[PDB]
Amino acid sequence: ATFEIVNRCSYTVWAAASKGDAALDAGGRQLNSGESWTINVEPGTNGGKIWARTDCYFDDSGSGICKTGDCGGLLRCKRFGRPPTTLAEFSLNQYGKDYIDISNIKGFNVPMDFSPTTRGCRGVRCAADIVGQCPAKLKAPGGGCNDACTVFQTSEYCCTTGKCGPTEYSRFFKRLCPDAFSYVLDKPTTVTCPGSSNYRVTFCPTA
Repeated sequence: ATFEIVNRCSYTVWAAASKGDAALDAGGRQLNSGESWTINVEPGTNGGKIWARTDCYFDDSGSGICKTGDCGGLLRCKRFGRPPTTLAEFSLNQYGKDYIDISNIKGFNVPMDFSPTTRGCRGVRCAADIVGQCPAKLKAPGGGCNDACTVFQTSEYCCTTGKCGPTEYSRFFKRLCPDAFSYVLDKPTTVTCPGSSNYRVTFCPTA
């Protein structure tokens, strides 16, 4: 499958793509404002994620640090990033279908649109000003708006037992972005696409 990752933000982002235990394609790249990066993701990929990292510094060897979404200090991510990170999530060719969603379960850093570039399904978007409106207790100093599980580490926010409900914090993310997961047991906003669809992830879709 092809994914085109486009940075429409006015600031540089460092895109990342991983399936948790391995990089997807190169795993990461710098995207200046307006740049597009096309990656190939193997069919059958389950649990892939794409996210943006902000305020990164990397040396010539690809080692450094980002203020949001850092994946163990590497430019080329092999593992998932440190919250807060708005997430584009996907599982491809699962019994003839692709499944995509946007999630705020690990917080929010950059607005995003995740849409197919082929026929058969709709896209999803979370482009509200979540960082600007972020509740005081969830604001991350490095930037972004953390989820409540990352901040408080309780069974209720993290849904550790598998029986949690919505919270004042999850309702904040849900009110601003109804089409993104706001907590682990949220009513699914997953979109089913034909198997082998192609996609575009756009950061800052409303410019």
